[PDB]
Order: sequence, then C-alpha cells, then structure tokens
Amino acid sequence: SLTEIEHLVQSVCKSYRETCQLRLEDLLRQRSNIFSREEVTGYQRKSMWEMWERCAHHLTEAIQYVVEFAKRLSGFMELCQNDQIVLLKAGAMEVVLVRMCRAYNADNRTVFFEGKYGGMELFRALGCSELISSIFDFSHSLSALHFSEDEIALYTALVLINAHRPGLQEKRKVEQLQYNLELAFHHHLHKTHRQSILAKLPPKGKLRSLCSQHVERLQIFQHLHPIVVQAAFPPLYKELFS
Ligand SMILES: O=C(O)c1ccc(OCc2c(-c3c(Cl)cccc3C(F)(F)F)noc2-c2cc[nH]c2)cc1F
Repeated sequence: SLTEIEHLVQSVCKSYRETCQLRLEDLLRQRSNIFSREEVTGYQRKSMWEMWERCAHHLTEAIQYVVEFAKRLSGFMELCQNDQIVLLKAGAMEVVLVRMCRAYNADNRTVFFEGKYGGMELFRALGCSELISSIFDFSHSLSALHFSEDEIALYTALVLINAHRPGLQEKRKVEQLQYNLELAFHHHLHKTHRQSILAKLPPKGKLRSLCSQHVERLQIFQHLHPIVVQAAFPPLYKELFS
C-alpha cells in the first residue's frame, strides 16, 4: 500500500499545518525583529511570578495545539481513551520542546517570544538559568539539522506515538500506528535525500531527560503559584493538575 503511506504523510502534514501556531515563513521573516536592550530590561524587571504566568500560559497553549495535532492524526482517536492520555501525558511536552527549534535563530542564539526575538537573558526573572540554558542548547542542536516542516511533523508524530510508553492497554494497536508512521517518515526522508538526519536526531533519553526536568520545574512553579488554565481536555488536565 504505497499510496496509503503517502496518504498518512499528507494527513500528518495537514494536522501539523493546522496546529503549528506560527508559519515558518513568518518566524524566518521576523528574525530581524529583535527586542531592544530597553525591552530586555523591561522583561528582566518583571516579577518572577508574572514571567511565570506569561510563560505558563504560552506553554499551556502550545500543549493544546499539540493535543489537537495528535487528535487529527489518522488512527489516534481510534485508540482507547486510556492510551490517548498515556501517550499525550508522556509526549506532548516533548513535542512542544522540539517545535521550539522552529522559533530559534542560531545566528544570534535568540528565540521568538511575544512578537520579537530575544536571547536567554530575557528570562532572567524566572531564576531558572540552568533549565533555560538547556532548552536553548537543545534548540541549538536541532536547528543545525535545518528541519523541514514535514520532517518536524513526522518526527513529532513519532515522539507521540510510542508503543513503549508504560501503562498502555492496547499496545498492539499503538504499535500498528507507530510502524506506519515510521515507514512514512523513512519513506519521506528517502524521497527527499534527507536520510542523513537520522544519525543526527537527539539520542534516546536526551529529549526524555530535558522534558522531565522542564515539567518538574513547571510543577514546582504551579505548586508555588498556580495559574488558571483554559482547560479543553479534562482527562488530560486531571493527569497534570491537582
Ligand atoms: O487544556 C487542557 O485540558 C490541558 C491539559 C493538560 C495540560 O498540561 C500542560 C502541562 C504542563 C504545565 C503547563 Cl504547560 C503550564 C503550567 C503548568 C504545567 C504543569 F506542570 F503543572 F502541569 N506541564 O506538562 C504538561 C503536559 C501535558 C501533557 N504532557 C505534559 C495543559 C492543558 F491546557
């Protein structure tokens, strides 16, 4: 079923186009739009907890777009609800972190944040400099690959659809979706002469560890200073919030 695989590609890429938040062309064109030193100081002088509220709300929105991404993947809504939640709990923030590389400019080590590009020093008030450095470093590694939009879409589909996540109830059903996505990704890389990126993808455990550290810090902040969430997915919200 060759066209089936070429189908799944178009459908992962449609889901991705509909949920990617900002077009790559817009992110690239704005690269010259950089926060001034005056604007940087304004962010650095904000309360920890206001910077936390702003960042938490951008991240909640990013997670919701990833959930919509998964929901639009052919086969995902046919998984049982338990397995949908297991997969999204384990992988949605991993996908958010990967998606960040599109908004990262390796030339000056800046990220697109609230309308302009700024470096790590923008986030000083959060007092999380080690975690922020790890996020910038990771985006720097991914940015060297020059990910195309379909590569990010297919790669992040596989971040989510991982039959190894503990707690799955219909593991063979997740495996079938995983195998088809893997074939789609590998067929696409062969067609575009891009198989060389396979050896350059983040090693096993590196995205897991960064995401673990990230979510753990978000949980600490939410314990100290809870944000109000525009909750759209009750079964998933209930797994992350208490
Ligand atoms: O709309 C919803 O129903 C809905 C459900 C869950 C959700 O979870 C976000 C989330 C967060 C997070 C964020 Cl983004 C900001 C502040 C605090 C937290 C934390 F840590 F307290 F949970 N961290 O990890 C995840 C996650 C989700 C899937 N895997 C990981 C967000 C939603 F909008």
